[PDB]
Amino acid sequence: PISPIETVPVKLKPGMDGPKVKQWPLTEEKIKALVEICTEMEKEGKISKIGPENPYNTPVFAIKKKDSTKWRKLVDFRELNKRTQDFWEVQLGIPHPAGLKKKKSVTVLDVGDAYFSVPLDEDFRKYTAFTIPSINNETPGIRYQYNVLPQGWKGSPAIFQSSMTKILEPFRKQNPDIVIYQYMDDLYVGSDLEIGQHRTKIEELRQHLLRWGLTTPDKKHQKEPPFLWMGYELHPDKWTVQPIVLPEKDSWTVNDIQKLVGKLNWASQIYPGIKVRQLCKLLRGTKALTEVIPLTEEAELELAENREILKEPVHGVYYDPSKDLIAEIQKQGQGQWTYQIYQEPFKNLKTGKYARMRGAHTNDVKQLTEAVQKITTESIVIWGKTPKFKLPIQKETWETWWTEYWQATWIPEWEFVNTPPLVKLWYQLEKEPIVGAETFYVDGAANRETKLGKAGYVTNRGRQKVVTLTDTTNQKTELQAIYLALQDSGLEVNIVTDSQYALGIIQAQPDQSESELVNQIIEQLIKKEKVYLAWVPAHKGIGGNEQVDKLV
Amino acid sequence: ETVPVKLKPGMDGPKVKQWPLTEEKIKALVEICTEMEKEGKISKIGPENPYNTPVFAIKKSTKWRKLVDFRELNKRTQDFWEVQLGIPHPAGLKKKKSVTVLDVGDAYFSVPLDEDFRKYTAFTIPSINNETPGIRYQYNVLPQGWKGSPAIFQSSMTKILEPFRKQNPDIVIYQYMDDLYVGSDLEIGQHRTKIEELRQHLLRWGLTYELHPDKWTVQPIVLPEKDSWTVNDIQKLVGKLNWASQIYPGIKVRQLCKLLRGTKALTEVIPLTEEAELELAENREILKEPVHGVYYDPSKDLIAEIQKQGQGQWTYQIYQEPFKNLKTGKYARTNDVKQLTEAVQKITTESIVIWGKTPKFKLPIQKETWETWWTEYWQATWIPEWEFVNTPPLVKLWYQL
Ligand SMILES: Cc1cc(/C=C/C#N)cc(C)c1Nc1ccnc(Nc2ccc(C#N)cc2)n1
Repeated sequence: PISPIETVPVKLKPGMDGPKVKQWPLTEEKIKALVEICTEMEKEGKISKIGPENPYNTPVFAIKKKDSTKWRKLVDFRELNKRTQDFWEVQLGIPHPAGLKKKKSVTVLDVGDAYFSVPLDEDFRKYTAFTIPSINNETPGIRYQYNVLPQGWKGSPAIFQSSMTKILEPFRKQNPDIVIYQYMDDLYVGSDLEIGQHRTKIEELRQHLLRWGLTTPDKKHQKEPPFLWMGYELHPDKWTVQPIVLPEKDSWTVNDIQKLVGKLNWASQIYPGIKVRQLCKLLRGTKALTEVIPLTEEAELELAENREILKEPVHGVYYDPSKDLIAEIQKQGQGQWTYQIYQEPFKNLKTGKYARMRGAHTNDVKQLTEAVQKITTESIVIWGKTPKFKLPIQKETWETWWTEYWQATWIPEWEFVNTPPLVKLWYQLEKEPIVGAETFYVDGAANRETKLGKAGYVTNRGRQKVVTLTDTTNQKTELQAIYLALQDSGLEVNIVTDSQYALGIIQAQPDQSESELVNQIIEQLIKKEKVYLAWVPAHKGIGGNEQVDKLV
Repeated sequence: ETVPVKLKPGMDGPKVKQWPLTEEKIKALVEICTEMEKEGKISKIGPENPYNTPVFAIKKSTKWRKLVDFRELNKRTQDFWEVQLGIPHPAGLKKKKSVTVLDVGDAYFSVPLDEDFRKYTAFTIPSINNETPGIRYQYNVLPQGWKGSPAIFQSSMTKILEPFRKQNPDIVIYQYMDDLYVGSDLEIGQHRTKIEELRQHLLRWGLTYELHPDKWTVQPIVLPEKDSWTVNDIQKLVGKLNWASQIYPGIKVRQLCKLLRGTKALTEVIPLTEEAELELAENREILKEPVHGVYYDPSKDLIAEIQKQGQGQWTYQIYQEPFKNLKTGKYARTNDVKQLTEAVQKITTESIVIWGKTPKFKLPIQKETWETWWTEYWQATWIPEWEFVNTPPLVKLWYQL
């Protein structure tokens, strides 16, 4: 059928005219296929023969359908598409299973010839004109235009979905207890009715759909739960990811590893603790895709843990709108966070992992706070609600960091949970200069054209020193100079620098870094008992700055 | 009768995607919108409108209000609401002892919007978990939050205010977006009486806080007045002055630096010399006054930077070129993001009153954190533009109090 629903008005982009593309010659047998097919379609109303006036045209062709002996009709809508207006994005956003509510019974209905069942804006049909070529392209071809949504035209996905949504609205309005999801040409329908009345509601809906031009599978042809959908296995009362088989191989290609990382990342939505750090380091660099990468020790072991976590089926539950959500986060290892979200411990609605560096230097308290933020946004999308958090950090630790850190922050209601490793601050810089502690005036420098650097210090106790560095930068020498003061100093030390760069880094209390220097400087700060760090304007001629500026 | 509106030449409507909203806002947004729909202010739209702007709900009291983020539309119509017909900013407003701010946005709902412009005001009400299609709408009338609405209604507004302006020649009334600003030097009781008199005129046309800009003074860079001075203290001092040296003509440091002689212990106490105690004072008096040589340039964007000072204090500067401060200030007294959200609104309010313009904000926060939370605390009808920055640690203390 062709739905009786009203059409969506459409037009070409503002300056443009419709397509005028020449139909190329086709082989005789493709010409025969097209004639039979367009004859079928024409008798269904799908297309109409058009007069000589219509100046627009769009090429067409025919292909032998799969491994069968029927043909398909393909239209090339490139030109028309480039000239057609933009539409509302079909709809961007897929429901996550963990957001779905438990259902007693669920059914899938398959919409027949979806696109060809919806009418095309009458004013627009003329621009869909196409021509079936005569043999050897000797005589004028048979010309047609579409009356329905062509397959392949820019606007069909969006006008179809809108048409369905509009058709469904009465049904939804008279059936609020019932749940329906539109994806492409599929409808899924959930109820908390028993098999009997549910089957009855499905028929009223089919009748309603057929009243509107849309044919569906009979009570016999509707697929059974559990369904595969978007990589998921849905059951009425639980959900999981669809089967994931990790291959047994002696040799892993770059392509094998990427795909393995992909499946593992996918499974981590519901399999707790999946890790891919070690496998991911392998992907590092830049081989060819067919290149073999021997697994490291810590990668072959990582595969081991994962293969274990997966050996047994795991499902997530569905969302109860009446209850709070609880999110728990653990530090796995090196910048790797994992988390679980549940309403009844420990039946997870879903799990996940967070592993991102924001900047070259951070600390566990920053990273934890970022995972919290990532999880909060995710909860808003999936449930429209923020979770209550349980975090491996003491309220005192987090309150110490937040207050004295210069960036603003905030995380929703949370409370301490003792799941080691606990996140902590590994050292605190002093807030006032230290008495009885040597003052190191440090300074580092680099000649831009040489890549040569000197780094050094003078102290109030008269200690002095300079070390030469090669291929270094200004930024590096300033960090080396502070590193030097740290190595040569006692457990308490004041350090005066003119590098805002160095001060920024260290004052942020990093506990890990991409820089070897900074990692050492950090290792050094853990050892100290008290470090006070001070900044001074360079070259302003300051008592101690001037001194070690003359040496380096 | 509608006024023809068009975008800036070449460019296309906004296609800004809707943010995730909580269950509650979505609920409130549906209620509100079905009501606006049967009053004809908005109409449902089809997929042939590809445009979008974000929407959300605020409670300013407990009453949900709809707020549409027209920053992109506004940017994309900007020639229209500024340089065709536009609203003049009176310089006397910032001088008044009392300015009252009144919401008159509800007046726009009585004016038809140019039919061919309507499609650009498209917005979407999302569903949770994307389980059903968003509810899409267009405006039929002048929308709140769009900078075109007061431009178009301006003609009706002066007519409405004409009697009251005639009867009170010394009161300044300024419109910006959905608000009226009303200033006088009347004693506060009589100022209020006049605000009420004003509301009564407004009420005959379909419209139902107090600032004291006069009492705004800059927050100088503060120079400590130490009982006793250490090397550490004197080095801080020099840095602060060093930095001020690039804003304020005449700042001097050379005497003080002389006190930093050789390589001393940070904690060593040092006597302040005759010439040093003199700079100190000279620089304070300079720091007390406005920056000589800095001026507001009408063609340039205003920028506003905010630093977290801890303990609930926040410092800020307004400038067009870095370090050329038009205005500095602080704002005081829980939740970091709540305080920041409040400080932004306050600063935007002063900025509108002073220049008739909102600043582009540099916010000391993580994009993600701000975006999750700010709508929880927003109480204003506009939204300024903003970006996110890591405060250079020094800048923070140089502005500390
Ligand atoms: C988004 C969605 C995807 C599918 C996708 C179907 C497929 N394939 C099926 C339905 C019915 C829905 N819509 C909603 C809305 C609210 N709760 C639920 N719960 C729910 C849905 C399916 C199963 C099952 N089995 C269990 C509970 N579904």
